[PDB]
Amino acid sequence: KVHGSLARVGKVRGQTLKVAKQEKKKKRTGRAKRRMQYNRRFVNVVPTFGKKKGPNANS
Amino acid sequence: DTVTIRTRKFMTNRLLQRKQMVIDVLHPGKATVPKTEIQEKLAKMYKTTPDVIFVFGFRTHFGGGKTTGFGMIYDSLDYAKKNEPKHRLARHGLYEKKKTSRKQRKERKNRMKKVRGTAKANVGAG
Amino acid sequence: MGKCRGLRTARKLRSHRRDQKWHDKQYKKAHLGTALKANPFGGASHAKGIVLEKVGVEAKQPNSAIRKCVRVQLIKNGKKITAFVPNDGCLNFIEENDEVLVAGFGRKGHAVGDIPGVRFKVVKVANVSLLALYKGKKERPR
Amino acid sequence: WVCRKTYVTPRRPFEKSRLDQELKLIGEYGLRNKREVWRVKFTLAKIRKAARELLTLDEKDPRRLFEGNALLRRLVRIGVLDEGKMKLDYILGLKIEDFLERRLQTQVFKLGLAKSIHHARVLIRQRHIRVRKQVVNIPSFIVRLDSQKHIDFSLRSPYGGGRPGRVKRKNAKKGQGGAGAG
Amino acid sequence: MARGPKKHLKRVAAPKHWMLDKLTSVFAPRPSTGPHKLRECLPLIIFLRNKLKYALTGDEVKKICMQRFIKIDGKVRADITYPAGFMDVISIDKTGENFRLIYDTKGRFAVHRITPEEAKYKLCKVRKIFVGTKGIPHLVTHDARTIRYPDPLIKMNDTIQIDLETGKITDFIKFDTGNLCMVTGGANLGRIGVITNRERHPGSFDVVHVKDANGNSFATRLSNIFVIGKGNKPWISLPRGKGIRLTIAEERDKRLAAKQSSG
RNA sequence: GACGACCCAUUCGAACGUCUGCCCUAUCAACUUUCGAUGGUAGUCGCCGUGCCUACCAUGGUGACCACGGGUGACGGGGAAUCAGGGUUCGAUUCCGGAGAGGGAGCCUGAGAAACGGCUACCACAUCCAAGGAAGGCAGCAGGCGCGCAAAUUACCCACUCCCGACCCGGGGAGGUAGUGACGAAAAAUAACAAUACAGGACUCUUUCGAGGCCCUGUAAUUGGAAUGAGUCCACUUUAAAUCCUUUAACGAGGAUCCAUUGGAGGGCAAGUCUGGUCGCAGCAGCCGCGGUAAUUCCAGCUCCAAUAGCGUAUAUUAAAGUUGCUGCAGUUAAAAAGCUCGUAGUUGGAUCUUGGAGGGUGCGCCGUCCCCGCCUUGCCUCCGAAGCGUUUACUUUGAAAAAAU
Repeated sequence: KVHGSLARVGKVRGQTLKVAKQEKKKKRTGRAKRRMQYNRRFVNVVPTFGKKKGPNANS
Repeated sequence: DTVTIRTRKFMTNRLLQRKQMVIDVLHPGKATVPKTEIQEKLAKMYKTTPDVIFVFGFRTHFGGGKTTGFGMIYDSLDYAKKNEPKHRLARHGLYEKKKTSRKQRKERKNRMKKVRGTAKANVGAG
Repeated sequence: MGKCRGLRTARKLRSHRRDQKWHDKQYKKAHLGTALKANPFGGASHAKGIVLEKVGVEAKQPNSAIRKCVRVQLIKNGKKITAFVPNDGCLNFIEENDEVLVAGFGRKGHAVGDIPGVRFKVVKVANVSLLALYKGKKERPR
Repeated sequence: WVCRKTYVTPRRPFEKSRLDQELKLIGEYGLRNKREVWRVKFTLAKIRKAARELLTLDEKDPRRLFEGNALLRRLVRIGVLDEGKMKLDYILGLKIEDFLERRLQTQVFKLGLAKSIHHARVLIRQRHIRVRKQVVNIPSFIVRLDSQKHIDFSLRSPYGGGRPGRVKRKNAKKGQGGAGAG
Repeated sequence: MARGPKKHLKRVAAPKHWMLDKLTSVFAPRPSTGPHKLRECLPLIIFLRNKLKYALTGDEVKKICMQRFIKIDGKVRADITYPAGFMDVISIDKTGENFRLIYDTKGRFAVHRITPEEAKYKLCKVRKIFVGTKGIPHLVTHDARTIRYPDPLIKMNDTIQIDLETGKITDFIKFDTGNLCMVTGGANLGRIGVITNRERHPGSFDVVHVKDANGNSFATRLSNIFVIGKGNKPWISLPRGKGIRLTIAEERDKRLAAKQSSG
């Protein structure tokens, strides 16, 4: 009732081809970042009555 | 830039031979002022002279151009030299005195304790 | 309303309540000091022990996996306890005769998930944090 | 060594409707964080609770009279509150903006001397603003009534006078060493 | 503890009415043994450097005292923590000031300058009246002064004008309905007023209904009542306020009205 | 101008004495005395009250209104945390009261000690020695071992605050002062403003096309002028002397920074109807559930969310929990009315004994509005006060007495 194996321990982590870090930008300091959020969310942000939309969408 | 030394909240205190008051120092826009400059400057408003106007406390305020402290000016240089905290007189070129720093002395005394009376014996041992 | 209503009857009401509190399991546990007396951890929140052996435990249906815990002798009271080793390949990081910091599941003493009869998890070895080890912030020191 | 907390988080944590409301407040109010809002939601709840208690008391009741009038007078000095309000029946029917409106940051906008709740906070936190003999760097301040008029740039920050700027003064000597001579 | 007399006072466990701050240190002065009970006293140090501002340090308070600058009831006192109290005089000479320790309406020893006379005499409340040894009788006042041969009228709770250089009672006042009073303890500590009634309890505890010059009425324990003269005619200085007591609203009304305009 | 004494009171106290309030437990129901348990009486003792002790003499005292016995993540309280209201839980720990200084017991001195930075024995521990001897007690301050989930300098000073002594003057690991210090709490930086440049929407004009236009946000393009301490640093302040803060000449912001994090993105639950990889494997998953080849749960990136100089995790406990239910639970069938009745304690108990205009507080501009009061049989008697003085209470009402911190 245990017997069995571990041979396979860590098989996916070790098979998952590493990815670069890439990079890019810094996102913004405290209140300024809050400000960008508020303009992007609300000012931005006009919205349509498209019956809605999304934040982390592709096509 | 001119300054201005202003002495607020005055008390004539006879029973300790001195006039004691707050020192309000405008320095408009830089900072600061020397303790020596302050005592010199006060010395000439209370008709007393430097060596009778101790000055202490002090913290420039927030942002710059002011500093509030405290001063005393003594009626007899004798009266000051005796009513005086000693550390205060030491601070300017009239008082200084012996240090230690303290545990060397305590050690000496504890060595002395071992020895019956005499103790001077323990003095020559320290 | 199952409960007198006389101005006097404070003692009956007060006491009837004392009598029924028992059935509360959290209450009874506390008054009987169970955590001190039965529990493997002292009535403390974390506990450190030595690794005896590595177990591959057989996750309960409908799930199917080999679980991967160690068996640990707690230094504090020589108690024998099996503890889960979380994340991918982390067994790796603990060896027999190891030392380890164990902690509760967050289940109130009741085993977690599919993982059967295991009530604790490893947190530190290399005195050294499986997390920091798994990431590679820090190593299997030696 | 006594101390107390100054803010309180909301029972609950994800109620789109509340989140949007808070974000609009941060934006209008050049705020920095939710705590920044939470701190005020907290300030207000205690005021309202103070108010509600009082309002349950008898009027003329030395305790209700002496403390009610005081709460009101305190609430008015800061402009937070107005007279008809300026009784307890009105504080009960009040809100957060009313406080939020009195901070520095939004005033330095509100009279040109910033043109942004933005600009305002960096101005304040950078020492170019006195409330009359005193620099005030706390974008978080709370401008009292008859103190509204004394807010202005400071005696030396450049506007406010005083040379130029550790970076402007760099630039003056930036056209000096090369283009003047060798 | 438990083998002997305490010698320290944790500050904070000191009496509020000295109004020492919270930070500063751990310990308050703690009154020496003396003529006034420790709670009910005002160590000179607090007077010299905490109320009068003559001293900064405690080191200074001492330097002052060793001069001999300061007398209590006429007779130089040289102890930092001397327990001065109600009806005490305190005289700083090379400064010309006479002060009588008598209460605020807060219940705080008040800074109360008195004339260069007056300073001569103090009013003591009789505490006990005694046949001492050899058949002589004596009275005992609050301030712990025993005077032999007093005149036979004087009875416990009466008050008594002491000379002061000489000791010597130089008259008295009976405790009777309608006498002026000073309240020396409790909720009403500092209120002055006529009398009205003494409710009497055997076994223990006699209350004194007092009425003030404003028809404001209140009670305290007989223990707390001190007789100071005849209505409208105190036998001493009263501090500004005539021990009146005003509601926190009345108090606010006076504070804003007297200034930011009214000279 | 430089301490004793007798006796009394005083002050600081002390030692005992009053009541009223304490956790869990009945798988603890009778207990306590021939080694006094309860009482008489007298003495001895003590600072003194008292079976403290002792003689003689009684046979008491306590219990279902929980005694007795036992247990204990019990020092007790002021207090703390959790907020409808009710409540619920903690309290060793900056104050108060009590207790101890390796364990036990005894004692000296002195006003005060059954003291351990006194002593003495034993008991347990440890140390020096030339082996006969001899000297010791960090639950003081640092530090060290052991223990563990867990906790700082073998640092400076008596200047502050106070204390003590023969004492202004000395002495204080009391205490202050710095160092360590994300318990935890406060303030809140790591980038603001135009311009082109554009990307855009309510407004207006026009039949439409089309154009103008205010409010501006981004997003680059770099500009362009406009900025501040974080560091660094003459000087100065702080303070016993320093440090840091709060102070500032000279320096210190074009992003590749003077470079913000930690969890989450299938449901609850805020956020990928992703791309590569794997294929019920590794892993994820408090719970429900995912993954068996188009994985929005994995493993990584990308992207996005949330809280933000903090955030995750474990755990005690609390709120949520009207899932302990006074307020405010359920029990025909869901977990739960004893088969039935008698019955002591306890709880609980019918109707009925007195009736039928102005004084004072806070609102609104001399007027009034709205409480509160004696009024349109109400303490008797003793013979206005005083006194007699209460039929008992509970209750409720008005006072005093009511530690500070909190």
